[PDB]
Amino acid sequence: AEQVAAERAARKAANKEKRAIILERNAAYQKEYETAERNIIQAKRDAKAAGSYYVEAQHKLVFVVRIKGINKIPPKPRKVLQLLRLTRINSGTFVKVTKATLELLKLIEPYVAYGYPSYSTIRQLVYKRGFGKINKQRVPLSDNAIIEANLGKYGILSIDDLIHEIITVGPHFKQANNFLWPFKLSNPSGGWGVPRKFKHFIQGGSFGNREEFINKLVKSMN
Amino acid sequence: GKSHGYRSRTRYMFQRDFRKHGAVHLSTYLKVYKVGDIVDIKANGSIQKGMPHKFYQGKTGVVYNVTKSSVGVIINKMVGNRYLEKRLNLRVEHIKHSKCRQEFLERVKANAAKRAEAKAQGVAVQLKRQPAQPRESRIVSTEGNVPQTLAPVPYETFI
Amino acid sequence: AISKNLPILKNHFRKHWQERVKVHFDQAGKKVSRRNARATRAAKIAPRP
Amino acid sequence: PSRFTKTRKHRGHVSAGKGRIGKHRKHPGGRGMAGGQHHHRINMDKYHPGYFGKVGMRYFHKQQAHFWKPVLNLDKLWTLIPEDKRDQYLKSASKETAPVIDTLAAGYGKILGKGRIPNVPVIVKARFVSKLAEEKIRAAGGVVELIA
Amino acid sequence: GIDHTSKQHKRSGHRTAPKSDNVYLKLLVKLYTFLARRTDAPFNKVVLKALFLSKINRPPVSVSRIARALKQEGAANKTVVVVGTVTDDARIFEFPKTTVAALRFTAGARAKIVKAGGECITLDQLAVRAPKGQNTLILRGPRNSREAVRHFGMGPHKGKAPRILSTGRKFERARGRRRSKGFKV
Amino acid sequence: ASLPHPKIVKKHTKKFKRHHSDRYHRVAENWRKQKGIDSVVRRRFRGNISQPKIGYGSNKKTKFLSPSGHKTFLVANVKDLETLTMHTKTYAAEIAHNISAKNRVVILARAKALGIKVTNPKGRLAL
Amino acid sequence: VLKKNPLKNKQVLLRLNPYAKVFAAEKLGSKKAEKTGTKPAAVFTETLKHD
Amino acid sequence: AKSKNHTAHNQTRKAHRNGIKKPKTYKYPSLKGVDPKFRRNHKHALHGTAKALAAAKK
RNA sequence: UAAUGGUUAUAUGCCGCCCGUCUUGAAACACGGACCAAGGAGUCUAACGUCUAUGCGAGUGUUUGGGUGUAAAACCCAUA
RNA sequence: UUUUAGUGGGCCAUUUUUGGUAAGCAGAACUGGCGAUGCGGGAUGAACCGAACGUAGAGUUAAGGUGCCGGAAUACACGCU
RNA sequence: AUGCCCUGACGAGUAGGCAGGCGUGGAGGUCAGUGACGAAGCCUAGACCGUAAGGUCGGGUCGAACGGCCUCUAGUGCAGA
Ligand SMILES: [Mg+2]
Ligand SMILES: [Mg+2]
Ligand SMILES: [Mg+2]
Ligand SMILES: [Mg+2]
Ligand SMILES: [Mg+2]
Ligand SMILES: [Mg+2]
Ligand SMILES: [Mg+2]
Ligand SMILES: [Mg+2]
Ligand SMILES: [Mg+2]
Ligand SMILES: [Mg+2]
Ligand SMILES: [Mg+2]
Ligand SMILES: [Mg+2]
Ligand SMILES: [Mg+2]
Ligand SMILES: [Mg+2]
Ligand SMILES: [Mg+2]
Ligand SMILES: [Mg+2]
Ligand SMILES: [Mg+2]
Ligand SMILES: [Mg+2]
Ligand SMILES: [Mg+2]
Ligand SMILES: [Mg+2]
Ligand SMILES: [Mg+2]
Ligand SMILES: [Mg+2]
Ligand SMILES: [Mg+2]
Ligand SMILES: [Mg+2]
Ligand SMILES: [Mg+2]
Ligand SMILES: [Mg+2]
Ligand SMILES: [Mg+2]
Ligand SMILES: [Mg+2]
Ligand SMILES: [Mg+2]
Ligand SMILES: [Mg+2]
Ligand SMILES: [Mg+2]
Ligand SMILES: [Mg+2]
Ligand SMILES: [Mg+2]
Ligand SMILES: [Mg+2]
Ligand SMILES: [Mg+2]
Ligand SMILES: [Mg+2]
Ligand SMILES: [Mg+2]
Ligand SMILES: [Mg+2]
Ligand SMILES: [Mg+2]
Ligand SMILES: [Mg+2]
Ligand SMILES: [Mg+2]
Ligand SMILES: [Mg+2]
Ligand SMILES: [Mg+2]
Ligand SMILES: [Mg+2]
Ligand SMILES: [Mg+2]
Ligand SMILES: [Mg+2]
Ligand SMILES: [Mg+2]
Ligand SMILES: [Mg+2]
Ligand SMILES: [Mg+2]
Ligand SMILES: [Mg+2]
Ligand SMILES: [Mg+2]
Ligand SMILES: [Mg+2]
Ligand SMILES: [Mg+2]
Ligand SMILES: [Mg+2]
Ligand SMILES: [Mg+2]
Ligand SMILES: [Mg+2]
Ligand SMILES: [Mg+2]
Ligand SMILES: [Mg+2]
Ligand SMILES: [Mg+2]
Ligand SMILES: [Mg+2]
Ligand SMILES: [Mg+2]
Ligand SMILES: [Mg+2]
Ligand SMILES: [Mg+2]
Ligand SMILES: [Mg+2]
Ligand SMILES: [Mg+2]
Ligand SMILES: [Mg+2]
Ligand SMILES: [Mg+2]
Ligand SMILES: [Mg+2]
Ligand SMILES: [Mg+2]
Ligand SMILES: [Mg+2]
Ligand SMILES: [Mg+2]
Ligand SMILES: [Mg+2]
Ligand SMILES: [Mg+2]
Ligand SMILES: [Mg+2]
Ligand SMILES: [Mg+2]
Ligand SMILES: [Mg+2]
Ligand SMILES: [Mg+2]
Ligand SMILES: [Mg+2]
Ligand SMILES: [Mg+2]
Ligand SMILES: [Mg+2]
Ligand SMILES: [Mg+2]
Ligand SMILES: [Mg+2]
Ligand SMILES: [Mg+2]
Ligand SMILES: [Mg+2]
Ligand SMILES: [Mg+2]
Ligand SMILES: [Mg+2]
Ligand SMILES: [Mg+2]
Ligand SMILES: [Mg+2]
Ligand SMILES: [Mg+2]
Ligand SMILES: [Mg+2]
Ligand SMILES: [Mg+2]
Ligand SMILES: [Mg+2]
Ligand SMILES: [Mg+2]
Ligand SMILES: [Mg+2]
Ligand SMILES: [Mg+2]
Ligand SMILES: [Mg+2]
Ligand SMILES: [Mg+2]
Ligand SMILES: [Mg+2]
Ligand SMILES: [Mg+2]
Repeated sequence: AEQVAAERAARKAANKEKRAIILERNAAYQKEYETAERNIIQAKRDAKAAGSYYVEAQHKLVFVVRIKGINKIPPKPRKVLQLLRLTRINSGTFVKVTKATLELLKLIEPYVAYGYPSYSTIRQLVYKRGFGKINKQRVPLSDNAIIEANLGKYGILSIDDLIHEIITVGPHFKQANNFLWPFKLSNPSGGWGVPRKFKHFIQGGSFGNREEFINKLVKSMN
Repeated sequence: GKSHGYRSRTRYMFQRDFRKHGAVHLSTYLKVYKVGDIVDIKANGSIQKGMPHKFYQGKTGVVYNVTKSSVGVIINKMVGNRYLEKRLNLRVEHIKHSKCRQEFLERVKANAAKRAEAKAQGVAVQLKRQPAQPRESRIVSTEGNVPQTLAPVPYETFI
Repeated sequence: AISKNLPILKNHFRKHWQERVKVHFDQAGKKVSRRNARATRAAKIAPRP
Repeated sequence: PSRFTKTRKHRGHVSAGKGRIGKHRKHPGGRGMAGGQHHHRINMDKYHPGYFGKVGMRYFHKQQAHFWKPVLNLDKLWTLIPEDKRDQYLKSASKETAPVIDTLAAGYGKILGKGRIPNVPVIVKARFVSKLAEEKIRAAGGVVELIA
Repeated sequence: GIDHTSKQHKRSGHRTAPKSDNVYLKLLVKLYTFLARRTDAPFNKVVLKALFLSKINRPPVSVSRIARALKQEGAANKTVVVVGTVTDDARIFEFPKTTVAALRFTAGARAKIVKAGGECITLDQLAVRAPKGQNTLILRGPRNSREAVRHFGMGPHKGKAPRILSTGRKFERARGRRRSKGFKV
Repeated sequence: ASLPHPKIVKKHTKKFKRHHSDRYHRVAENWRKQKGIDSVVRRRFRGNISQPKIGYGSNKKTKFLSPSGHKTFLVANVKDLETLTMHTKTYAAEIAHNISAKNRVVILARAKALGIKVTNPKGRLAL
Repeated sequence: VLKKNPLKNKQVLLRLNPYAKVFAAEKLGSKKAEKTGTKPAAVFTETLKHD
Repeated sequence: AKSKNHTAHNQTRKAHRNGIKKPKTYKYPSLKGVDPKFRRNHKHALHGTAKALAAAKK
């Protein structure tokens, strides 16, 4: 009476319940993303028609990549790179924008490329290079149940729940972002552009704020 | 040879702060210090008794002892690769209260007050401080504000 | 020399002490011979105790 | 145990664990207790404070049997009664038959009052006692007998 | 390359096995390894770690210390568990009814415990009659009462017992130890 | 034949010869690590010899296996040989060097009767 | 034992994200915007084309 | 012969190898340098409080 | 089966300065080294610190001696 | 928390400095390095740029390059000489 | 079950520390081990195993002893002086 035929079926029914919830969550998130972006486009249009200027809300998320190697770093940038968990070259981390962290990003400015990531790059980063931290031990995601086993207390059920909590900086961004292992990115597949990396992007190099060109960069590195 | 006396390199530290020489005002002597209060150290140059060493200028510590005219202050001092507790015997004209411990105590009282109005109704009032946030969406009008500015300026010497 | 927190020792070996080292390898042999002397003396001074 | 020593592990390595710079020498700080007041002063004061100088009055021809006075404490004191008799002597405690403990015959010279004999009367024969030893022995209902 | 924050390949710094080649203690470690893994009682993990410890990390527990622990409120009928030697104590004259599970008992300690009507138990019998450590009281002997710990941290103004072979007048009671000869300490 | 093992990869087939063993007769070819302060071999300058290090170690499935696929077992006699009876797909018998020829005949006969592969069935044979 | 990438491997892209079927069926990645005809103000075009 | 007198080079990296320690505060610090009259009265004020909480519970 | 592979010699391409040593710095126009064999350098002891292991444990230490013995072993033992 | 080795000759670079006409000079301050360290680049080189190293395979790069030696455009473009 | 298996991260190094191993003379035990039908030694751009210290085998030469494992012990490992 080991009840394999009914234990497997009850577990399958629970699996289908969870998948129904995940499906309706993702449909709600897709409608939310679409109405947010169309409302920003229409707000720009309506301000131009009124003669106003629509100023966008300032960006709340940057994606930081350490672009300089390990040797010859001064101790205060070295400490801040460890604190942002950028401990090797082409490491990446999502960063919530506050004053308390925009002054970290000014200290580590010659050693990192950052900017504002789009939904396409967050989606591709988390599907391809997304790893959790589970007793710590760097576990690949590849399953919604293992995401739910550590982030279900925060109401994060699936990988797209994780992506949504990253991109809309929710109340559990800190937990969802510290659960992700720092992204281990390759070199950019086309190159950096820029014959010399270690200038500012404004000055024709790589480091600093490259506000929305970080999407092109990280898609080449991913 | 070399010189490392008690008040060496104190030409400007113990100077008396232009047009504020002479007698010490009396609120300095009527402030009350309890054991555990957090005090700042700034030596008055005009009182030579109870005077802290020059290391302790700008240092902030805790009152552990209260005496006839003086308080004892715990100061943490970085000796080599660790911190040592130093006990200081400073008269109260070299001592002032920290304004940070005022500001934190009105934040404690504000936290208790808003937690009381959250207990009255409306729980989860979100009573931690937050860093400065990125600004939200504005609409900027062009009403008496048509954007009109010229270019960079030519070089002239004006000498 | 003097170095780390150790008790201060008083080992007296600044003479030629190796000229005067007695090791009692003959402990068992001198026991055999003392028992032999007791047996021989007993036989010499029969029945006296 | 010659094969367990690190001499067997320093074979092949030039300096035998002693360094190439400092380069193991004969007696680099002197022999013995040399320079305890000059170059070993910090190892004297810090880890042997009190080492130098004189302390009080000399005793010529001290015999350490004028000073044999081993100390017994009342917290033991019933170990001196053998274990077969200990049970019957502490059960149904009695004056007019109390155990006689010769402390000298067990090899102590003074009784001291560490604490809490039970309330059984005891006749304690001692060369010396302390005051509190006396007070607790008499509070049990016993007596100290002075012997020589 | 990686900017390592922690030291790499760092062992835990904890015994994960006894350093002794005692076959019976290895059998006890096998039993309590099994219990600590399959039971999820914290007692079994604590007993396994205490089974790993060294000799000075397992001080003896006296029977007077056992009896004083049994004079706690609600702890009269608890099984006293000592992971180590139980020694006798002649300074105590009343001994209560007890079950004591220990590695070793001295002859006097075994005699005193079973003469008071109690029982002396090994750790495997403790595991059989209490697999989860139910109704137990773990007792540890005084670690820093050792003679070596007197000399630990010797320095100025420490009061921490110089390492000295012979003791008396003429042995470190002079310059550095009183105001009259130089300075005190 | 032996068990199905993966293809044996040795990672460094070449002998680790000592530095300057080609140069001096008194320097034997047995591996010694350079302990010199200015040794280019110790400092791993390009163009110098490799040093034996743990990354060269064999995969544990194929380690100690011969090209036949058997672990070798040194055998002195029939009683030593018959401790390999149930292991003829993992173990091949090496006959020891100091076994006399007439005992080698006996060992080889027993190993043919038992199916034990013998790595040296040709020593001390009148051939 | 082997990390399979989604955005390759449609099977793993359906194991994660059950909305990946619905997104493709409604096509949702090439969908037409609403065709409005809102026109910017003359003050905007004057400022844009100003010197 | 003349040599290098003094430098503070490498000393902060050595001090941060074990990463400068805060002195591990406790509840109830010592009364080292606390006023002796306050200490004398504190002894009796705690004696009477030990007796007061003894009589409050028993 | 030397067809693939191993080993070896050679050719070719690129790379590769002589080890040991002191030194901030050695290929050095610094020092030892023509070559080979054999020998060749942290040992033993008295006292002792830390740690660990073992025995017993408010005790402990049989071996100075005595008894005994298949005899420098092993075994047993009193007072100190 | 205990215990113990080696070390107690340093040197170079950016920046701030002292003495000196100055020095690959002498002396300090902060950090990074060499010492103690190979690798790619600077022809060459202790320290410069890049990057720090288990053994391999594939891919992408850094710094530096792409007439030929030499892997890679005698590329494209605006001029100057 | 200092076994087997699963998961993750990591790997530069003088002076130095610690660990796990390899080898030599001799000792206790064992393999009722090897051997004049050939022990040991020695030679061998012949073979096999080990990351390595090393270990094993084949052929030649040789003529009396010598190995494995478990422990014990040290006058125990050489390119230099
Ligand atoms: Mg972060
Ligand atoms: Mg966190
Ligand atoms: Mg990376
Ligand atoms: Mg390409
Ligand atoms: Mg480039
Ligand atoms: Mg650059
Ligand atoms: Mg650069
Ligand atoms: Mg001065
Ligand atoms: Mg002055
Ligand atoms: Mg001022
Ligand atoms: Mg005065
Ligand atoms: Mg010291
Ligand atoms: Mg005898
Ligand atoms: Mg004799
Ligand atoms: Mg006689
Ligand atoms: Mg050993
Ligand atoms: Mg060497
Ligand atoms: Mg060696
Ligand atoms: Mg070394
Ligand atoms: Mg050493
Ligand atoms: Mg030397
Ligand atoms: Mg020295
Ligand atoms: Mg030395
Ligand atoms: Mg002098
Ligand atoms: Mg003296
Ligand atoms: Mg005197
Ligand atoms: Mg005198
Ligand atoms: Mg008294
Ligand atoms: Mg331990
Ligand atoms: Mg003691
Ligand atoms: Mg000690
Ligand atoms: Mg003595
Ligand atoms: Mg005295
Ligand atoms: Mg003296
Ligand atoms: Mg090989
Ligand atoms: Mg080799
Ligand atoms: Mg040689
Ligand atoms: Mg060699
Ligand atoms: Mg060496
Ligand atoms: Mg060299
Ligand atoms: Mg060399
Ligand atoms: Mg001179
Ligand atoms: Mg110097
Ligand atoms: Mg400096
Ligand atoms: Mg350091
Ligand atoms: Mg330090
Ligand atoms: Mg053929
Ligand atoms: Mg063939
Ligand atoms: Mg050639
Ligand atoms: Mg060639
Ligand atoms: Mg060639
Ligand atoms: Mg060539
Ligand atoms: Mg070429
Ligand atoms: Mg070349
Ligand atoms: Mg030399
Ligand atoms: Mg020189
Ligand atoms: Mg130089
Ligand atoms: Mg050299
Ligand atoms: Mg030259
Ligand atoms: Mg010369
Ligand atoms: Mg010389
Ligand atoms: Mg030579
Ligand atoms: Mg010469
Ligand atoms: Mg030789
Ligand atoms: Mg030799
Ligand atoms: Mg020599
Ligand atoms: Mg004795
Ligand atoms: Mg005996
Ligand atoms: Mg050490
Ligand atoms: Mg020097
Ligand atoms: Mg200079
Ligand atoms: Mg060097
Ligand atoms: Mg050096
Ligand atoms: Mg480098
Ligand atoms: Mg370059
Ligand atoms: Mg180059
Ligand atoms: Mg050049
Ligand atoms: Mg730079
Ligand atoms: Mg590298
Ligand atoms: Mg070409
Ligand atoms: Mg690595
Ligand atoms: Mg390493
Ligand atoms: Mg090994
Ligand atoms: Mg020998
Ligand atoms: Mg041998
Ligand atoms: Mg023998
Ligand atoms: Mg013959
Ligand atoms: Mg032979
Ligand atoms: Mg021979
Ligand atoms: Mg040859
Ligand atoms: Mg041959
Ligand atoms: Mg012959
Ligand atoms: Mg012969
Ligand atoms: Mg043989
Ligand atoms: Mg020898
Ligand atoms: Mg020798
Ligand atoms: Mg050598
Ligand atoms: Mg050498
Ligand atoms: Mg020679």
